[PDB]
Amino acid sequence: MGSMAKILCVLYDDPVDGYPKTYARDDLPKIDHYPGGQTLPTPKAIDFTPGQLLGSVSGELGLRKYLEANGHTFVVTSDKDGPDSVFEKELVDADVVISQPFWPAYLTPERIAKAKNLKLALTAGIGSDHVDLQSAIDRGITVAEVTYCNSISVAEHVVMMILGLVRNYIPSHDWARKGGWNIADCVEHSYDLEGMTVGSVAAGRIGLAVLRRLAPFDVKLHYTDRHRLPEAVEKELGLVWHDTREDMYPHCDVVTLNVPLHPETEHMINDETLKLFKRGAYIVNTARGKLADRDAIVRAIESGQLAGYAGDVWFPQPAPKDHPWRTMKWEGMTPHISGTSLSAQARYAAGTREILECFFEGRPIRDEYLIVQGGALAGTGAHSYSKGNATGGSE
Amino acid sequence: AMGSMAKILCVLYDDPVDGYPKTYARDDLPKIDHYPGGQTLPTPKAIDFTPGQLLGSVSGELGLRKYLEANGHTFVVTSDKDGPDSVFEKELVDADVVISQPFWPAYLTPERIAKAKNLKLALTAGIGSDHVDLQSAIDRGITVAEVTYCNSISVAEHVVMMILGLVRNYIPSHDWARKGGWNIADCVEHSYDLEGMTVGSVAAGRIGLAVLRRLAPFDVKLHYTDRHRLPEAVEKELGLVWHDTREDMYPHCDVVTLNVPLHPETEHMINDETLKLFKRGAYIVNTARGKLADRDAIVRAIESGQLAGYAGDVWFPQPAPKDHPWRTMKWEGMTPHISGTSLSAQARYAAGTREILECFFEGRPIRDEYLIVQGGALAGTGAHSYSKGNATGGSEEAAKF
Ligand SMILES: NC(=O)c1ccc[n+]([C@@H]2O[C@H](COP(=O)([O-])OP(=O)(O)OC[C@H]3O[C@@H](n4cnc5c(N)ncnc54)[C@H](O)[C@@H]3O)[C@@H](O)[C@H]2O)c1
Ligand SMILES: NC(=O)c1ccc[n+]([C@@H]2O[C@H](COP(=O)([O-])OP(=O)(O)OC[C@H]3O[C@@H](n4cnc5c(N)ncnc54)[C@H](O)[C@@H]3O)[C@@H](O)[C@H]2O)c1
Repeated sequence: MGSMAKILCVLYDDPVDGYPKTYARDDLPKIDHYPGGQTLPTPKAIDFTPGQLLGSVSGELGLRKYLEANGHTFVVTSDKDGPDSVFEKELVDADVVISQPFWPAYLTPERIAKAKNLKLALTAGIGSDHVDLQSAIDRGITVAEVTYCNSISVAEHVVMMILGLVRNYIPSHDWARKGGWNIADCVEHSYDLEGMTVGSVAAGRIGLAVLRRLAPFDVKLHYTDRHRLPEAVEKELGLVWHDTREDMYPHCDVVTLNVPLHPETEHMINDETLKLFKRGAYIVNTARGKLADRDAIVRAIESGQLAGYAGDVWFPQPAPKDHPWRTMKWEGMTPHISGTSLSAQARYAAGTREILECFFEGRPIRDEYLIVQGGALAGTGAHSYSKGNATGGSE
Repeated sequence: AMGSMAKILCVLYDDPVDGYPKTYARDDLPKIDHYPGGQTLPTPKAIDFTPGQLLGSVSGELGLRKYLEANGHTFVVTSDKDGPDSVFEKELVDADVVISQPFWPAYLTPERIAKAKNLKLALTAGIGSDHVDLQSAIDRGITVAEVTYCNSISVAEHVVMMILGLVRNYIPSHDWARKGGWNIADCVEHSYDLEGMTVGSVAAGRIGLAVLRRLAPFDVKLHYTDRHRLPEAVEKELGLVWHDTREDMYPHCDVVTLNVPLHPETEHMINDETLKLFKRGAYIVNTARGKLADRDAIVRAIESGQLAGYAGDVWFPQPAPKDHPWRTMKWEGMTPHISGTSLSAQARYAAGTREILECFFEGRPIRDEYLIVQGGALAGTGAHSYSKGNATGGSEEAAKF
């Protein structure tokens, strides 16, 4: 084997107008730790300033100087799609691949077979479903992610989109923008959240933060999860437990999807399960696009079974220009941005460095960061995932 | 002058462009039993509508027609409200009762009030009476009433939604998705987490306190000011930081929310001079009244980067002219004035409007919490929350739309 590694890092493009020389504000708020006690990332040092854009090609997650100083090769590219890409060419001899879920470099079974030297697939972000976990397990490849880095960010985004759907924000803003007023056109589809029932599939780090933020809105809170929360937490929040997600759906005005993507959860929202939803239900999905059958959502919107769908995640990513969720009525869509706010980037850039430092010094990666290690699901992977391949259709 | 039958003049907004809906997205509304703090829900003798129907538009008539005509009253409903010859101003000369909503307000200026020979009651179906010249009402012995707390919770939700939308850069990001882009860096170059930020509210009244309660779990620092300080127990539970004046509060805040009524004390309180007090890249959410903010001062602060965003549903005048600068500015989260008129809110203020009318026509006193002006002075909620004066100056620009 060898002591020097090729690190291949896939990042999204700089803004169309160029890498920013200024930002809207002087500083970021200080965050001391995560809810529940997990500490913030602890790299030995960082080479960036918090609040800077780190996730684009010019930002490089602040890793270049550290990696090159240790004699490694560091390759950064945004060109990820196809057999022809810079990514797939560099992939053959890469020891480490880094990408973000917002601009994911899909490690399919085929691509992993081509990556002869691959020892570590690192997600700068949360969720590894763009990596085929079964292949990684079989190859002894480590899969790691920076757990909890943007969980709270996404929770804010969920509550924002819930309110946006129920109150009919996006169509109302269009009227204001176009020179209209059109009150009746706006509120013909507009309700208060107060008194509604909201269910969450998975109360994990995001799901629980969502339930906490919804509590003062005086809604009824329902959830299901692979792992039940402690009674103290359920009593505090007035949570109503359900054994299965299908038992939960008919109770809910709003359903929010907070669960990772793996064979148990893939296309869990489909023509059949949508029949369990109340007429005029809302779905917010900030977890993974492929949790929902794309055309089933569209059909449910057109038939009135759903009063709205919003989320920032699509499949595949980037979404094709003709992807149907872009144009459907009653949509609150954004590109996949919620986990990559400037506040979040500072955290996953630091965590990325921490994981790499541990990896190259032969120290153990934090168990909470692990998805796959030593030929098995480990750490957060053992807790939140199941073995299998979720990358089908990413081409 | 005195008789048992009244002419009620009711100004409502137009039906949807495609026509009045006979069906809705959902089967019924959530049950709401009372308001936080104990004020009971409206108590009309009966209601002639189903909760969830569109009541605030001209075909909806606030569900009042059958009740009014059965008692021999004349009920005129119109959306034509702006200008000297509008249906509204012609019918106004002999009206005993005027009803309008803040979303499509029939401005009762001194001039209009002077022309209204029979006007005994100015009824706001909704909250905030600043579209009525209160000094003229006071002088004429006209009663001014509104349906207090009817949509306060609806607006607080709208506020949190817009704070999150501004801070996280929702509107521009959605634009990229709709136009076929992806463009992550363009979205998030302006995108921050709310967590850890400082949020101040001007006024913790029914809306302000509901906003503070909804913001608490987002782990922000909460600041506020008001004419009346909250009880120590409430400050303690929410970790609120009190300021005596709104100008002492601004320099601390990443985000400022305006929850205060419009009257001479608050008019244009956000202007070039007070904006110098804000942190760079501050956000303002204003769901209270458009005229709280000098409109061009807001535009200048957005263009200079003093503000990183401005959002709200309220404009001055209303409807906003097509060339109103807040329509085209960057970093805005604007909607037309809809937050207090969701289908859930309409059910409550329609019932409240009916309750006030029934009281008025039976000679029973209107609930104190509903009163703004009664018997020649600020009374009830009016005494608590308003100051005397005339806020309707410049409202004639609405006729432009
Ligand atoms: N929109 C974004 O930018 C963004 C950022 C983070 C996560 N996401 C996604 O959201 C997911 C959740 O994030 P998280 O931080 O809360 O992770 P988490 O591991 O803390 O929470 C996941 C929860 O899902 C539960 N789970 C797994 N399989 C389940 C099943 N079959 N049925 C019910 N529950 C199941 C787990 O028990 C766990 O509680 C992530 O895996 C990631 O894919 C999106
Ligand atoms: N966008 C909408 O649809 C909508 C619906 C309701 C009201 N608004 C507006 O919001 C305002 C507030 O509504 P509310 O239900 O909270 O009413 P509220 O009367 O309960 O609260 C008003 C608060 O403002 C305070 N106040 C009055 N003058 C003040 C001053 N000079 N400085 C500081 N505080 C002052 C009062 O003490 C009171 O606490 C209304 O007057 C109305 O104009 C908007």
